[PDB]
Parts: sequence; structure tokens; C-alpha cells
Amino acid sequence: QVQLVESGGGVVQPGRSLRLSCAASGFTFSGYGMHWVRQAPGKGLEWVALISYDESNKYYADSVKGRFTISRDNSKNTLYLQMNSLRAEDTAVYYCAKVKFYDPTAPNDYWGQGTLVTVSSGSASAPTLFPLVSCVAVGCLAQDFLPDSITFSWKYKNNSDISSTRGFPSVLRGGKYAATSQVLLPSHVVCKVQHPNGNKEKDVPLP
Amino acid sequence: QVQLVESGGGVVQPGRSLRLSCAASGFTFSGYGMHWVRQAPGKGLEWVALISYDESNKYYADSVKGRFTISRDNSKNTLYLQMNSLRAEDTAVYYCAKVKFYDPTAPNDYWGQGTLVTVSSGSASAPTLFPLVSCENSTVAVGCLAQDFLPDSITFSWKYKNNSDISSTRGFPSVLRGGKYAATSQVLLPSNEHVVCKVQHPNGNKEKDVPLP
Amino acid sequence: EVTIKVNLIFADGKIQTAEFKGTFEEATAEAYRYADLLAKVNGEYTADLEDGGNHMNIKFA
Amino acid sequence: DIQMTQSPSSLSASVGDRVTITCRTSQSISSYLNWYQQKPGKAPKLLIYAASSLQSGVPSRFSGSGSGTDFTLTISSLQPEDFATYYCQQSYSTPRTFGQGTKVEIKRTVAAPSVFIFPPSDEQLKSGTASVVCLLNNFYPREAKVQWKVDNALQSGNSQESVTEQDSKDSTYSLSSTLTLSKADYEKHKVYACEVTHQGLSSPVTKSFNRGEC
Amino acid sequence: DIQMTQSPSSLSASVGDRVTITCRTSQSISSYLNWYQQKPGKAPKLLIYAASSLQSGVPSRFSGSGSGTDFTLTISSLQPEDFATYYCQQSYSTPRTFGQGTKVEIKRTVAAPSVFIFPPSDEQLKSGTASVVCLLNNFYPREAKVQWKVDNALQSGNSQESVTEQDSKDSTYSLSSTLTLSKADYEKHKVYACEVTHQGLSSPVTKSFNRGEC
Repeated sequence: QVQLVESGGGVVQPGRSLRLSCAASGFTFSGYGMHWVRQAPGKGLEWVALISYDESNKYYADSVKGRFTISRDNSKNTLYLQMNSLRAEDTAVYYCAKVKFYDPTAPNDYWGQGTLVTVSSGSASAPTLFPLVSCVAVGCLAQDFLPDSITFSWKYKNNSDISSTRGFPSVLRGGKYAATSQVLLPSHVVCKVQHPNGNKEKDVPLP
Repeated sequence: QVQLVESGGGVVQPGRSLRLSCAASGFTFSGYGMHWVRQAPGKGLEWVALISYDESNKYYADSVKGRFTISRDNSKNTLYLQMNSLRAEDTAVYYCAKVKFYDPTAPNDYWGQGTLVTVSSGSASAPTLFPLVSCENSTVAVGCLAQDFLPDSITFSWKYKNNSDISSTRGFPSVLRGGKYAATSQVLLPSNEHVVCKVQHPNGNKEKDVPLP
Repeated sequence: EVTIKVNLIFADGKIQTAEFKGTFEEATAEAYRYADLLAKVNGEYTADLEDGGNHMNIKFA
Repeated sequence: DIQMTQSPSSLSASVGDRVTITCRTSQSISSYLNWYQQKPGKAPKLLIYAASSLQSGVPSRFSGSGSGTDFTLTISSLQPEDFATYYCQQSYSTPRTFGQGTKVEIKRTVAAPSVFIFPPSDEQLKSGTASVVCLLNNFYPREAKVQWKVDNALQSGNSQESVTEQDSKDSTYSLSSTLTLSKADYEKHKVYACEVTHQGLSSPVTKSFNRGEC
Repeated sequence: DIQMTQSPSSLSASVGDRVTITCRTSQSISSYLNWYQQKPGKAPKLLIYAASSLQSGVPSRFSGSGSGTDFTLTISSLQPEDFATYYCQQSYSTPRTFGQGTKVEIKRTVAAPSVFIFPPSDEQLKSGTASVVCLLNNFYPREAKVQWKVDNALQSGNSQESVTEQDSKDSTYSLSSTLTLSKADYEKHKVYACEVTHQGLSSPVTKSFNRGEC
């Protein structure tokens, strides 16, 4: 019943700092060495660092070495990662993992779902919706939002679901994010999006 | 002007002996390691033996260790290979190549043209030609079958009656059939009774007339 | 960096698609080392080039 | 820093086939190699460690082999849930390094894209910017190319696109391309065209719309 | 003993193509691997040594890489004069071992063979042996199949094929198969046939004759 809850992510400016948290439950935290692994939008996995059970040891990937410091508090069963001199290349999802057993070679048997660390010159903000109509397929454009954590959902005028929901990943432009969702219908509807910095809905007309 | 010229090859009786020679020129033969490398007809390259500049070191491939001996007379800038207890497996074009450097790991920067060795119990003989007219139930296609010759080193040429060279031949690799070699050659022509087939061979050149409609 | 498109053309009808990334020659080489593993149970193979060399077909027999 | 070369980058197979993902290390690592499987927007899961020992709850169709510098992950027979991305990792010495990963996709048959073009909404045209969207629906394989033309003018460095993940039903892909520009440049042209290319197309498909014509 | 393994055995490429061939070893040879080029009837030619050093008078498009157990040879752009066989060689220790080779041939459009059959000549008959010849002229690829049938009876173990190297003018191939029998045996049958299967042919082609009727 192992669980690891990473928290502490959010939009941050280049140069500033952030501390990440990861709660552990379902095992004797104190006895196992923890790790940090991250993953940038659309990229592979990258080892961040690790710390043994008594903090006796720590190690880091040359990418964050010097800039990152890992720590733990067995008393309150939680893992910590301090991030200084944040860069854009730090924009990624951060995961914490335990080691299966008592050894340096141990594999990372259980991972959490991570926290999103977004490093940007802009302030976190909600999206501004715009309609997509022809000159049958209608669409919705989510403009300038940050961080990249948006969700689309459609509804008819008789407020209930719109089945043909199709969604494409976000594109990064000008420090901000933009995304579109398409709804296909057989030969107005209401577009709706969710974002940690404010939810919003729009009305897309039918030709 | 680095040049290696092998020689001494020919048709020889299985179980007997043969000595090859490689006359070097164009570099200081005295200081380099020399290699013998063979190639069995149709197959890849096979390393045979090597000898150090001062003759202190000799090395052979397992397949020849015990029967093949390698030596050199720096005085004559000539590489040698004494072949004893010849095996049919030993049939091939024999090459000599020097090493690029004074170091045992250097590649072989120069190879000779090769000397053909034919270990066969048969005797060196010329070929017998046979016409090949196409039959059956684009344009015409005649041919020429040459066979029972040894060693395998023949050349195909085709001329008209007005002795005008015909260049539309192909070039088929010889084949081993009955202790000897056989081979075909064909020509394709558009729209005089016959053309002439001609073959070149070390033991006698032969000619032949091939019919057309 | 480049991507090498490879059609893994098995004898028994199936065609598997693979992509190798890296320097042209590092990917191409990795491509062959791969086909060399498959041949260990797929049989010797042969290759032909398409798309100037960025695409290669590896047919097994 | 022990170099990890995981290959292939991506592989397309069909339910039932045998899949082989290899991982090569720069220097020996004995047997300390681990395999992880990850799915869209999800935390990875440990599959095999010690090069061959399986993690509890993992189907025997997953095996491991290898020692030293070469390893192999083998899926005896590909199952629907097996479609994902796989990563190798050595844990012999710090720093721990991961492979670049192998994406195992569901091979289906060729399928041409349905294209649509959208004029920038007027409500947006007041905000200064004007993005022209062109969507390409359910196509396969993934390789597709969109080329924008303003008054027959090829466009560069002003278009962005996004590709969806393989659809759960028809194992096809979709693509959204946006030609972002300004009412400063937008209002100074008439013909806005979207040119699509795909293995399913014999010649490039086009969708356009002359401004102020709808 | 060091076993050399080149890849691929043969490759079909077009002029101006980017070619990279392989060569691996059982044990480490450090950097002492060498490459040679060989054309029909000519001796081998050194191209690269120590894994990446160009011999003098060797175009710059040729390149080398590798160390230990894996190596590569690269040709930035295939030139008409680069079609041949390339052998990798180990010089790290005796026995000095070579690789099987990699034959690089000219890729081109598929061409079907035009078949022909030849009955044995008269004087060849008088000498007791009868040899039938079948000829597939100018085809591509090289993969081809000849089925010999004497009175509709499939033959086996009594025929020998023979193929030219690609042609300098049209990059095609030509093959010749010779069924061999005794006059005694040749005169106990009537219909001599030759069935040719090729990619360029929609359906296997058969060419035959009737003993004596030529």
C-alpha cells in the first residue's frame, strides 16, 4: 500500500528558488534511500539524485549538482528537494521514488505521480478561449495560459455531454501556452476548460 | 613505386608440392613484414601466413600449419611460400601484401595481382566449344558453350562474319564439372548465316561458328 | 541528429516498423545491430536504401 | 557517467508479436539493470531489475537477459496493455543513468487525414493576434507534413503543431497546426492556404479560404 | 581466435547515397581494424586503417569509426566507382582474420528477365553428354528462381546456375542454368522446360522445346 505524494510545484521565475515535498506512507520510510527523477515536456526520464536512509550519503546528476540539495525527515516521513538557480531546462515533472530494498543497487520499485515545476518569465494565468468555425467541425483555442495544466470538455445547449471530444497537446509560445480542442458533429455549442488558475467556458457557434 | 609480382602458380597434383614467389620492388623490402593471403574462387579473403622482417617470426593459419612454410631472401627482395601436401582446398589465387609500418598491427597497404593455384588431379587442357542456338515452342539470342578446360582462365570474344566486334556479351562465372571447368557466353542481336565465337586459354585458343536464321 | 526509418520486413508476411535516432552513422549502425539480433531467430537478411539513405529496408529470409 | 544506448527509439507492432528492446552500456555494470514501463501522463512502473528478476504483479511474458554491457527486454507476445514507453536504467554506480527510451506503438494500416482550416475569430482579431488553425484527423502512420501559404508565399518559423497520442479505438493520430501572425500582417493578405502531405496522399491536399469571404 | 562479422551481407543503394556498413568482433581488437575494397578480378585495395585513418589517394567521402568490438565504414555519397565488396580485417593478433564481406550493388527500377532456352548441340550429343541451357537476360533484382522440368517432372541435383555481375550500362543481371544429362537419358524424354520466377514477372514464365524439333 505504498504511497508517495510529491507536492510543491508551480510557476517560478528564472533564478528564484523552490522546495519540493514528497510524503511517504505504507512502509518504514526511515530504512530506505529515496530518489528524485524528472521528465521535461515530451522527453525521456532524467535521474535527479538520491539520499540514503540516514542521509549518510547524497549524490546528484551533474545537471543539477551544485544547484540542488536533497534532504529527508524520517520523523515526519517526508522527502525534500531544494532547487536553486532555477533555469528553463528545469521545467519538468518531478517524481520521487523509493528503493525496493537495502542496497545501493536497489531498483526504484515505487514512484509517485509527481509535481509540475514550470520555470517561466510569465506569471501563472488562466486561458482565454476563442471559437473555431469554418469559412462538420467546430473547435476551441485556449490561448496564453501557464502552467501547462489544462483540460477541455464540451456541452450542448441542453447542457449534457458532447461525445466527439478530440484534444491535442499544448504548444509553447512566448513563455506562455496555447492549446486547441476539436468537437466533431454529424451534418452554438459550449466549450469548457479547466485550469488551476481559473476555469472558463465559451460559446462556439454552428455555421 | 610499390609493386608486388607473384608467380609460380599453376596446375598441380593433390598431395604434391608447389613453391610460389613474390618479387618486391618500390620500397625497402628488408624492413617490412610480408603476408600471403589467398582467395578461393567465389569466396572471401583468407589469411594464410606472415613473416617478420628478419625471418625470426612466422605465423600460419590453422588450415596450413604443418604443410605450408614461409620464407624470404631479403637479398633478392623476394617473398616465398613453400606449399607441401597440397589439398584441393588450397586451390585459389595467391596474394602477397606488405605491411604499411614497422609495427605488427599495421594494415597491408599493398597487394600483388595474384598467382592462380589449381590443385587438380586433371591435366592442363584447352577448352572444347559447342554452338548454342536458341529454340522454343524482342530480338534473337545466340550463345557459346566452352568446357573441359583447366585451369579456370578463359576469355570470350565475339565477331561477325565481316569481323566486326560484337559487344553485347554477358560474362558467366565458370563452374566445376568433372575435375574441370565449363562456362557459357551469350550475345543478343537485333535484325549472313553465322557469327563467330572465340575463346582465349593458356593451353590453346579455340574458335567456333554459331548459326542464325 | 537524424532519424533512420527502417522497415523490418519479415519473411512470414509481417512488416514491423522501427526508428533509430542519433548521428546518421550511429543510428544506421544501431539499426544493423538490431537486425542482427532478430536474424538470430528471423534468419540472415539483406538491405536496400530508400530516401537517400535515411530509410532502409531489411528483409529477412 | 556510464553511457546508456537504448534502441530502438520507437517500434510499431501488433497485438501478439514478439518484441525485443535492447539496452547497451558504456562500461560493465554486472547485472544491475532495471526496466520501467510508462504510459501517457502516468508515473513509471518497475518491470524487471537485476537484469532478469521480475517484480511481483508482472506477467511472465516479460523476461530479461544479459550481463556486463549488453541487455535485452523481451515481451513474448504483445498485449493491448503492453503499448507504452520503456526505459532501461543502470544502478551499479552513481550517477544513475536512464536509457533514452523505446516507444512501442500499435501498428495499423495506412489512413489519409481529414483536413479543416479555421479563420481567426474576430473576437481574437481585436486582441492584436490572429492564429490560423488547420487540423488533420485520424491518419496513420504518424509522419505528416503541413506547409502554410499566404498569397502563395511559403511560410517559415511562424507555425506550430501538436500530435495527439494513438487513438484508443482506431489506433490513428490527429494533428493541429497553427500559423500565428498579427492583424498587422494578417489584414495585408487575402489567400490563406494549408497544404498537407501524408503517405496516404498521392499529391498534397489543400484547404484554404480567402479573407473576408465568409 | 577472433571471428569477424560484417553487416549487411549485401546492400542495394543508388548513386549519391549515404552508406554506413558494419563490422563487429568476438573479442576486443582495440583500434586495429582495417578496411579494403575489392572489385571483380582485381586484388584488394586498402581504404582505411586503425579504424579511421584514410590511406593516401583515397577520396574523403570514405570514413571510419569504432573501437574495441564494433566498427563502421561510411561513404557520404556513393559514387558510380564505389560499387564493390568491402572486407574488414583484424590486425590485433594472429591469426589475422577477415570478415565475410559486404557487397554494395546498384539499386534501380525492377526489370523482368527475357528468357530463352538452348537444346544441346549436335557434336556435344555425339560425345555422349547432353547439356541444356536456360537464360534469364537483363533482370533486376538478382533474386531469381529456375525450375527445371523434363516431361513435367521437377528436376533436382543435376543442374548448375551461374550469374554475371551487374552490367556497367544498365545495372541489370543475367543468369544461366545448365541441366546436364547423358545422351542415353536425354533421349528418353520429349519436353524440356524451364520455369522462371521473378519479381518483375506477373506470373512465373516457362520456356521449353521438343527434343529433335529444333
